[PDB]
Amino acid sequence: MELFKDIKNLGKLVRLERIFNRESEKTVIVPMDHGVSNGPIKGLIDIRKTVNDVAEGGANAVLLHKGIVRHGHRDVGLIIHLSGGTAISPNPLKKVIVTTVEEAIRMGADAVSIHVNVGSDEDWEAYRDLGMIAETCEYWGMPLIAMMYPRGKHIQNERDPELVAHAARLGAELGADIVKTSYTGDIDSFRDVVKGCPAPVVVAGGPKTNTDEEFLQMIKDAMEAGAAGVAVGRNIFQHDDVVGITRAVCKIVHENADVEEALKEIRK
Amino acid sequence: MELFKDIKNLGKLVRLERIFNRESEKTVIVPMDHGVSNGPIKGLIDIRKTVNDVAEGGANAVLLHKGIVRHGGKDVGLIIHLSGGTAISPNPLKKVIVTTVEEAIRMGADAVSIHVNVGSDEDWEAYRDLGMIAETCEYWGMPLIAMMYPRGKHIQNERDPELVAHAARLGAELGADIVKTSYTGDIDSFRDVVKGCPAPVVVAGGPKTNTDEEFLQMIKDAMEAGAAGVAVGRNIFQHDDVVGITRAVCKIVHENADVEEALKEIRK
Amino acid sequence: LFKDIKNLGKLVRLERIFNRESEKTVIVPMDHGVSNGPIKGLIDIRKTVNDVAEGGANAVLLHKGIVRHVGLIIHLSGGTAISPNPLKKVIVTTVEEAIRMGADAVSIHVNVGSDEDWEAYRDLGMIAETCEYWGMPLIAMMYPRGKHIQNERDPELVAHAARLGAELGADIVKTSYTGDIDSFRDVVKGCPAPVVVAGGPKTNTDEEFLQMIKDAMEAGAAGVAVGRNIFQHDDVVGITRAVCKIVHENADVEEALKEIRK
Amino acid sequence: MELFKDIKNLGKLVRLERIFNRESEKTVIVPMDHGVSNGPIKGLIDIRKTVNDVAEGGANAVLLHKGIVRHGHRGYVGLIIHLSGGTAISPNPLKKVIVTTVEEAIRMGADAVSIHVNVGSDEDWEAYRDLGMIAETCEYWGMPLIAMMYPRGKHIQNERDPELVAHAARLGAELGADIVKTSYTGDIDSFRDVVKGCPAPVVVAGGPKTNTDEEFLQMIKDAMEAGAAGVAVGRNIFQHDDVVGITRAVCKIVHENADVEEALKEIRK
Amino acid sequence: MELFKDIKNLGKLVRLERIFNRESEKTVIVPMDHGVSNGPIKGLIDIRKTVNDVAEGGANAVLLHKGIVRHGDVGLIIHLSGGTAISPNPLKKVIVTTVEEAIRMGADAVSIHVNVGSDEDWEAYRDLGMIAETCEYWGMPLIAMMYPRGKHIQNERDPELVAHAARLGAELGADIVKTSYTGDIDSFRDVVKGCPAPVVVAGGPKTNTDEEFLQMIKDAMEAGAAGVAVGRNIFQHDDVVGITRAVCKIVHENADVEEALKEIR
Amino acid sequence: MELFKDIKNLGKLVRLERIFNRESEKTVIVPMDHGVSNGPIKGLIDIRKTVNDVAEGGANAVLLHKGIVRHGHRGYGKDVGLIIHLSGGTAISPNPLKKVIVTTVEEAIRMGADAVSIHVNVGSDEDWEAYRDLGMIAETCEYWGMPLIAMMYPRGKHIQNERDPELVAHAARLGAELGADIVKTSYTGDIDSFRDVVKGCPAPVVVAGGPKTNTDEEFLQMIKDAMEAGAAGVAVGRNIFQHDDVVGITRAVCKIVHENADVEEALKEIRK
Amino acid sequence: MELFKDIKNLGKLVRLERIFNRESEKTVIVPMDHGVSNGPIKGLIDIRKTVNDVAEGGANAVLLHKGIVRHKDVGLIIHLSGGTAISPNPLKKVIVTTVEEAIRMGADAVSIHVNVGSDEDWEAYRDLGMIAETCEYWGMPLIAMMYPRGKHIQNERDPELVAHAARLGAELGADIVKTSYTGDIDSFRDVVKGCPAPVVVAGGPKTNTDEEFLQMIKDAMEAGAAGVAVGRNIFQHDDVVGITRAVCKIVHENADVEEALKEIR
Repeated sequence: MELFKDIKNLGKLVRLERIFNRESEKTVIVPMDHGVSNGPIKGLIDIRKTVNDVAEGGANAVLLHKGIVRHGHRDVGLIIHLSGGTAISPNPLKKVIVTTVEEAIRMGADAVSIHVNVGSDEDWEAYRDLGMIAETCEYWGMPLIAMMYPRGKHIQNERDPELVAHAARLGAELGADIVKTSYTGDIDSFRDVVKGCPAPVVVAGGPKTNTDEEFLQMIKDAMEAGAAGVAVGRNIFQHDDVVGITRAVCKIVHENADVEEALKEIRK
Repeated sequence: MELFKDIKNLGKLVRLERIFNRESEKTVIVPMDHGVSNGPIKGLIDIRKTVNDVAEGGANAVLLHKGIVRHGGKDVGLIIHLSGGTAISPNPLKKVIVTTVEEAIRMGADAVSIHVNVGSDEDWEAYRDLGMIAETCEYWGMPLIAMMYPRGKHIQNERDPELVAHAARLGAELGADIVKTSYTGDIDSFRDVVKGCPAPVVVAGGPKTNTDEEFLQMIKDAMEAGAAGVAVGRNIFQHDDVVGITRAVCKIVHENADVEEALKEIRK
Repeated sequence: LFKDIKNLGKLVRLERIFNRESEKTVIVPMDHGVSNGPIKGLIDIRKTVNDVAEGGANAVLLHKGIVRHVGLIIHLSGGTAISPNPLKKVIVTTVEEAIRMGADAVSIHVNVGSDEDWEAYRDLGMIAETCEYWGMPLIAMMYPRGKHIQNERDPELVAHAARLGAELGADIVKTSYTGDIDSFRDVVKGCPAPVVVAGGPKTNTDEEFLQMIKDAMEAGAAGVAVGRNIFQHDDVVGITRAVCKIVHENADVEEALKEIRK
Repeated sequence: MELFKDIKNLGKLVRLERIFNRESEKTVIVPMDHGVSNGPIKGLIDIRKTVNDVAEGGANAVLLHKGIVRHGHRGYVGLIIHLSGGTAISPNPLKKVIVTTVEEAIRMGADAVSIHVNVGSDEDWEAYRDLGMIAETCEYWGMPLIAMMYPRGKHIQNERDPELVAHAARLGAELGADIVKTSYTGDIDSFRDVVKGCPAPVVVAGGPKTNTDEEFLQMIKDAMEAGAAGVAVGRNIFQHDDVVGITRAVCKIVHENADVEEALKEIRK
Repeated sequence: MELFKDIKNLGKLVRLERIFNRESEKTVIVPMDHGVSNGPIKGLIDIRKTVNDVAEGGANAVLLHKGIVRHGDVGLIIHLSGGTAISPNPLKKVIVTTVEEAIRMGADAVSIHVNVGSDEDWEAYRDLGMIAETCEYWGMPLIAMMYPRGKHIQNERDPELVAHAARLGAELGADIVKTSYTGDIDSFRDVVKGCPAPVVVAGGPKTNTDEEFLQMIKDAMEAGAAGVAVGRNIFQHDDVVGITRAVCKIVHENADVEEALKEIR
Repeated sequence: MELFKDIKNLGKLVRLERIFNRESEKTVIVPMDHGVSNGPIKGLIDIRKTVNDVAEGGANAVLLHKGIVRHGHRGYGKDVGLIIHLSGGTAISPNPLKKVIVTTVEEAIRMGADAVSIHVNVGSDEDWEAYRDLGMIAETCEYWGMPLIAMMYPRGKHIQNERDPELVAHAARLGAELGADIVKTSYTGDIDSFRDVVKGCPAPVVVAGGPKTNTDEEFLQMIKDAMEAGAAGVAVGRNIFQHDDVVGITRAVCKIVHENADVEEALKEIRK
Repeated sequence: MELFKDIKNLGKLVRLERIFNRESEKTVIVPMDHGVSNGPIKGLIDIRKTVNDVAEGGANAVLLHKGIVRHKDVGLIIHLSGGTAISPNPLKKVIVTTVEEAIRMGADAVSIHVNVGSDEDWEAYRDLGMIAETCEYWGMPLIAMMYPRGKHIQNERDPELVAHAARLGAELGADIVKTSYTGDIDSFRDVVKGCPAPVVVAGGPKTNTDEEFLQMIKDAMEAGAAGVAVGRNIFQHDDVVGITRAVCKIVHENADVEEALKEIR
């Protein structure tokens, strides 16, 4: 598997092959950690069902907080989130480490993820968390997915091409094996994010779009820009046909299908 | 016991059984930690007596700070509180960890509890405490009860359906085995709190009500909304008939009795 | 008195600072040096400790540095009047250090209501656990002091402070007398741990001071922990004997005032 | 419980109440750790059932190795986890090594732990140290410690010999065991010496399956008379044709001071 | 997974799902740790190839020492025990690899070898007990290979000693138990029934005919075995991949020796 | 090795030889950690190539963050020493001058690095926290025999001229007092003032390159002068990896640093 | 470097690059740890000089005990094992230096000595396995010197025994194995093929003629050796620089014994 030809860590390779597709060397991750920051939103109320439908649709892995896993009436990959913060907090952009890598390992997870809002108050504390966690991940052979987003007092456009690219880069620099970040709006600027970041980049889905057209076109665009896959939550689990929209996404990501052939998977 | 047929932790499994009624699979917990935050209030002055009356009334467990345990029917389950903060502090909503899980274990406790005011200043620090403590509890097989409340400079209705459901979800997401929280005011909204939280939810009693009618009706409804039990303090230990009011509560919680019958247990 | 205490080491050590047939204690705190500098009576500490011991005090309370030069209680808290935040207290000595010095107990100071006082709440709770493990008696000096507390002797704020200390694990609580026997009796009844009263600033007459001790004992105090009123008095030995008369022998003020010579 | 009127350890107190009967202040423990040392013997093949019947009969606690607890939890008695291991097929069958930690027992929700020391066996001093050290970690965690002390080894011809049995019991108390398990010495007087010479409550072992219920129950009755704080019998209970019944018989004698004749009636033969 | 519905441990459950067949709830493990104790024997010289053929044949997992893994889809079990035939005490086993090392390598389980009856075997009793605890903590499945061997044992397949050896392993914390077949369906059924943990049979030395070997597995399965852990009889065969398919037919599909031999190419 | 003749640390000695030229006893280090603080800037997009060209040009060592190393083409090309950076901070942070430790010395060691580096902005907010980091890391470096390069710069709300002689000299001295083996800092603008920085600092001083200069003349002359002031070498990034001819400009730098060549001879190494 | 393509450890890779010739992917190591086991023997009295001559001759690395490092560039390998000829058990080896100590000294690799077949040799098995893990963590290359030596081994050069010992080292985590030449190209080729780790040959006692020694090295390279680790035959020679150059000719340049001989003055 060429993608991580450079990775010199047996452990990481083994677990990585459980979240990435062998043929395409791309990944479809369904993040479902919104519960912590936004409460029980649409699609994440009956988590057991969502995980099932998404798995059924062909997702390679789900990303959850440890508490949801332990209550799990569990065949896909499991990524455990280590960051926490909420929208009701005096500082909604603050993220602290709420779970350890070791805890994720003893639960059988295949990878862990951390969220860093670059530009938020005292964001340097999160820089250190990422750097340290990257080292403990390296030691345990645990793949690390760093969700890097430009966010704070002075950032008007958390999707700005320069900022998003700087943030993804930062993530690769501090040891992240994979980086999650926002699509910048156009194939060219996002291709810069991809080229400026030594680690594979995976795109976030963002808020639920008005039409499947919009959402699927963005995936196709991101893949074209060089994305190693996708990590979308809301646009999948808040969709009326979760299994269908998931298949659509897989068509685009693993089979290079176009939006038209992709839309045929959605139940009308 | 169906309630926890999802727990893959023998230790927590054995301890939860000491604070949950076998046949009803519900619990009546009497929190008596108010001393730390409010001083020696009514009913918590002669703690030894209160614990006795409450045990006599049929409570499944009492919740105390380590200092009160040392000093003072048959037996009742013991839950040791780990959080501390006071009303006289410059920041009365601040909670710090004052007791360790290990201390609670070597004291023979059956569970531990933490208090998190979601929305309070630097509340993210408490997010981390919960997450970490959840892990040490998982390791020791110690049941963890997380008291989640939406309280802060920008929350005017601490009982707001949305905020409570979010607060309760956080608790479950980060590792609590059980969550005690405020009743939202009506059966429908509270049923949303229960359904949005993967962990069993237990309701708080709130300030002493004017009539037994009010109090018992609210416990009855919470049970109807899907609560796994109750964790009331003031409404029980500040009542004229502690043993009696406790029996009333047990009638409603363990026997599904209606307020009518439940009230007969109170001597006037 | 300590019938509920299930710790062999705390019992053995608590017997060195408590009168056996009276079950009360007279502690002479001499840690003022850290917070106020070399004040009257604490300049020749060696002498003060001697006179106080001579007068019958059960124990002296000092910072490790002074000892390193009756029962011994080592203070773990530090803060000064010249600090930008004079009410701030940080842990400056460990329980282990006190143990290897042969101390019989340790003490911590918590200003409930001071800035970031929650940090001290945690210190007390943690130290209580390490004290429990080592069998080291813990005396928690609880005072409601802060930017919004106009009266630090307020009955209910003081009864809250004492209770807080017991809830978090102190074996003995030091605190201010509330001004009258009834309100202080509430502090005593609301606190599961034995309460000991502080002496406060030097009073104008021995009458005032000894009478307050008497009222506190009457309110249910387990003893006294006075510093300035003893080591700043003109007859250290004598005033200490007076205090012991009241605390250990239930003597009255008029019979106690008689111990003060010169 | 005037039995532990001196245990100055809240944790040990709370946990001891889950294995001793409050009314009688005595205990009926059913050890089922024989699997490790003797293999799957009669009565310990379907452990889940045995634990159930014994619980049904009124036993206060079962004693098992960690590996079996991870199965035998019906959820439908106090749990004591054994920390010692050794086997009959080992070159030194009297050797015992620590195979489980106190911490492991705690995170499993156990109410107590037990250690086995063959006083007089080869390198038995190593076990002396294990007991002494484990006693301290038990003291710290508030975990009750049951020490099974038996005089066994090359120079010990009679293992139920009163002077040695009592020396062993004294050994476990001196080093910190909360409770002592040992063999009955054969007569009420000599065993009363074991009890009086040991500061810790003593509980008697059942020994090999007896030929008649008469023999066994009488032995229990005598031991109680000598001052035993209860009983810890395995084979004589789980290898019986009516586990539930024989267990009730034992409880009658231990918790209700019943006599053998009254107790035998409980055996649904 | 009906086989471990009692294992109140998430990590073990997740990792065991990578060693056992969901449909049959049985396992075919190919141990290849012989190198340490016997040197580079037949079939274990070109280990890379053997692992491939065995994987190709349908084996659920391979069992190796850490060094072999690091020098170059099935499950991976890392052996923690070491000892050699050239040692003054060939039955001695010491722990040569840690559970943590196995975890950071991505292994799905670890295994330990205990010769019950060997000199100072009690030291290995302790190793098993301790390692079981560290495995419980990490959610790492533990396979304990229990064999009765030592000075007072000549029949290392006696139904008594084997059943005890297996029981011992389960009592002390292992999640699965590897052991020798006792020679007949009835005695082995006693080993299975006396051991709370799933038992898996060892293959023993290379048999003269495929008939002998495959019949041995068909019997063990009949006795109640949860699967098989055979090395020599598979990697020392002339058709590694075919004999492996034969084994899988018997273990996962309950096929008979007749319809099984038709796999060995 | 004469300049490190006062280092009673075998490991440090062994490791410093893999970053310094035996004969000139000077060093040419190419820092490439800009990615963390400024994002993927010119020349640091295809890092694998840059490391190669710089190695080809004769650089003694490259300085990178742990993440960039792992993603490497660590193959044949011409072995060069590896220095791993331990400090992190970004231009998009509310406090762009803040630096926190993002990598440990132990991690650098198990990666085979020959040295580690830390960045301290003396004068920045809560800079005392970084003082402590330097002091502590110096001790762990001393224990592991890992050479420590401290990049000391005067930057803050009250420093308008970060090349100020008295300030640079203070910052460089600071690094040496707290245990750094080598100190990286800005050139002060003239040979005399910089010679004061060098003389006031017990540790060998290496100069930073600063932003890309308009002409090769400016840059190379600056280096030539710093060497004259007593610098132990150079640690330039942008002026090398952002130059059209990397391999060439690097050779130019080596000519000046290792061979005492003059600016005019040096320029002869830069392609058309 | 082709030799270590399956080695997923950045640190080891880098440190091995310093003890191996990049073009020949072979190594010439000069062990000089004899002092501990045999005292100050010929050639190891003025160690400073020997290290210099050997470095001068082109050796890739020297292997020493920490005490000697303390009191042309060349890689440094620090020995971790100790035992002496005057000890009641001369074959006993205990760990006398830690991997961490070697790292803080700037070493490029560490080595351990295991006499397979010696009394309580299983204790050394464990040392190797444990040290292998700490080496893996620190990115420190580990060279395991595996030799068949005990009261039941008469020919410590026996093909079966040596291949077994070398395979033992690889299995437990050694990166490179040092062992005795078995006497002929075919049997030694079996040692090389049976061991997943690169094998390097020991020089043995000083030979009577340079012919004997150089021919031995030549056959070993032909058998597939990854290099040589000879001490006595180099530092006890009359022309150290010369004999070392001879060895390098054969190992790095595939030169024949006739041509190699030249370098000797």
